[PDB]
Amino acid sequence: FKCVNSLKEDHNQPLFGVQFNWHSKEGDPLVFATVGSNRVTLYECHSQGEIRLLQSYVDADADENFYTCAWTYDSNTSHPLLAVAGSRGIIRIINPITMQCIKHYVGHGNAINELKFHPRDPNLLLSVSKDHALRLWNIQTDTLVAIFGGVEGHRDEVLSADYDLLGEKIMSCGMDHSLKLWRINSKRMMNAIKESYDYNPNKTNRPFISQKIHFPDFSTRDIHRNYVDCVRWLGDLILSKSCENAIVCWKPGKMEDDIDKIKPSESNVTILGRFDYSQCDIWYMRFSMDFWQKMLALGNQVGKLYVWDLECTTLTHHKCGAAIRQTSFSRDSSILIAVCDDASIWRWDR
Ligand SMILES: CS(=O)(=O)c1ccc(-c2cnc(NCc3cccc4c3CCO4)n3cnnc23)cc1
Repeated sequence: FKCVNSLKEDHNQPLFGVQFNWHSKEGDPLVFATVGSNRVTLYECHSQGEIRLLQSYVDADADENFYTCAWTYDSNTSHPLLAVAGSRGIIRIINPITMQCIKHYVGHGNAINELKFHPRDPNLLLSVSKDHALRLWNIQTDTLVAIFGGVEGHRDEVLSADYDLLGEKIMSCGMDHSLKLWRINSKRMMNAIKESYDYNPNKTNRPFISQKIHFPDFSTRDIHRNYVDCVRWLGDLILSKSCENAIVCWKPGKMEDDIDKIKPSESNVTILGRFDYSQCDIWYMRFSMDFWQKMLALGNQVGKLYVWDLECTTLTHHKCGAAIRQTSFSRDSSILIAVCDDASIWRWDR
């Protein structure tokens, strides 16, 4: 990778999220979203390293802080949609063409730390909150499918979550140091999803009744010793990090144990590998994989970008000194975008 461009956003506030749109066809505009302060900004990637500003959403609340964003598409028209959330704990669905707010979801009792769309169902949106729970929403019928948390759920703020390849299971992590598994391919969850598609408040006077899931399908506190702020599936394996200068590759149970055979009482974990680095000992720093899960990227607190080939390389620029909070690869992995604490955006091309 070579650094081809850089720009600064006028708000001069930290940028906490960056996401390229992976739902666009080949030869169509290369677009990414950045989130920081009360703003959501769209950019187009052109030839010769040109970054063109498309649109900006400025929230009506000046005190709102966006912490996360996720792309989806309307199942009926295949048109892109963008979900954003932060400190207010309100989910907002944006139309990227008009950059106007379509609908909004209220429910979480505190800030939203991450949003993730289901890999097979574009209508299924997952949120992770400071209130200690995870929520599953159906954005087509505007229903809360389930709440993941309670008695045997997270005991402190949830910082990250990820669906597996097919969206049969979720792995969540947080300030309680634990990594918790939640199966969504159970009869209870499959039926709750099916029923959320049959709901309409116009044909009934009774509300939709969400599943209150109190118990996870696996739980460990043996991987990290501080806040677990990023988690991602890599096949049946897990990649997770704390603020202890390492990304750990692990799996529940023993070496030969199948993930779908793991019982909720499983006391063992297997460490498979460790991705070691420096100067990334602060809270709230994400790692990211490309679409094909062939590349891994992580920014550090002094502006350096680490890139590993999963099949280390350091990327540095003398004008890049601020913490890189998140990174995003373009669908084809030809471009890598980095966002910083000083409101700066950095473009690296292969
Ligand atoms: C520069 S400063 O003023 O000291 C500062 C720094 C960080 C935050 C902050 C950021 N992000 C989140 N949540 C999303 C999140 C969660 C896990 C990993 C992760 C992210 C975003 C990147 O990596 N926050 C929740 N409460 N505070 C925050 C606020 C102020």
